[PDB]
Amino acid sequence: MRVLILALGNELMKDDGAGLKAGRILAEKGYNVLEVGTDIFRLANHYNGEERIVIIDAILSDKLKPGEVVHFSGEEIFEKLKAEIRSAHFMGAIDGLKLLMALDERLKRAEIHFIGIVAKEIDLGMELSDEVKAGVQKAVEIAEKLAK
Repeated sequence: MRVLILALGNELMKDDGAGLKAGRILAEKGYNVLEVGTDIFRLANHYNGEERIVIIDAILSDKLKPGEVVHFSGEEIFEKLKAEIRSAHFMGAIDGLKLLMALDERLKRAEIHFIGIVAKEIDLGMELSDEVKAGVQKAVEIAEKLAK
């Protein structure tokens, strides 16, 4: 089992960089992390047949409070993103991810996991809010479990 972590988000929009910060922590810990940001086609050059993909992103929700973390996998991800969860970022990646899957059967069949970190302040700035720092920590914990 080889796991690839995809970190999504925009670091210049405060909590919208939560995914990237979690990714950087995982990268420092030795994990295979691709910083996608807002461009899924970065994956074309990076993917190496990994059987599990763990996507980490900043999200907006109203059922949940800031700093909260969600974790979905498989078909469940797309059912959730319909109503409950909002990540502009993964949404911006879906079409490109679909194309890359059409071009690589390993990617198409890979196990997909989504970790969403509920943002509080998605305004201009490079620092995370205190509530989302806590969220980054738990997102990192979930991802380490998925990456055995």
